[PDB]
Amino acid sequence: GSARDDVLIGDAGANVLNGLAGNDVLSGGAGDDVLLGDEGSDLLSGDAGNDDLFGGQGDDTYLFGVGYGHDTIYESGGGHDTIRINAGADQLWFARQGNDLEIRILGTDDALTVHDWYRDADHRVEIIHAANQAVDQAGIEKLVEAMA
Ligand SMILES: [Ca+2]
Ligand SMILES: [Ca+2]
Ligand SMILES: [Ca+2]
Ligand SMILES: [Ca+2]
Ligand SMILES: [Ca+2]
Ligand SMILES: [Ca+2]
Ligand SMILES: [Ca+2]
Ligand SMILES: [Ca+2]
Repeated sequence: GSARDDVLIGDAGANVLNGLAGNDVLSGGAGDDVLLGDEGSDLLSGDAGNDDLFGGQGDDTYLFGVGYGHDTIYESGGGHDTIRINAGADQLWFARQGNDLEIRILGTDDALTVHDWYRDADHRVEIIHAANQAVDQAGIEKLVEAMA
């Protein structure tokens, strides 16, 4: 990446993509990728394979869906980070696992983990979108508690 707004597209191998400053778009493609949004409002999509997603500071967006495998988000900060999951809300299973939040797509091996979600506010993503539903932090908590 560069200080500008970049679009960084991986290939089928395990890739490291670093957006640097600016509002970037990072798409890993297949393989196990490491994606960094760094400073700015970035959109990170690991795609297939098991990807580590570091949106960095700023308000970052993370994509997930069927066939995305097991991806882990490591947030650093931002008051309006978001996850956008391409599935119906009733296909989602929310659980606490230690200090992580784990979101599974029912009927699949696809799972999205937010590392240290329960440690502190800077590790949280503030809105989780399913197809036509935006779930805020109080809503996420209620799903976790209900599905325990
Ligand atoms: Ca950036
Ligand atoms: Ca950049
Ligand atoms: Ca890749
Ligand atoms: Ca990938
Ligand atoms: Ca960022
Ligand atoms: Ca962020
Ligand atoms: Ca993935
Ligand atoms: Ca946040």
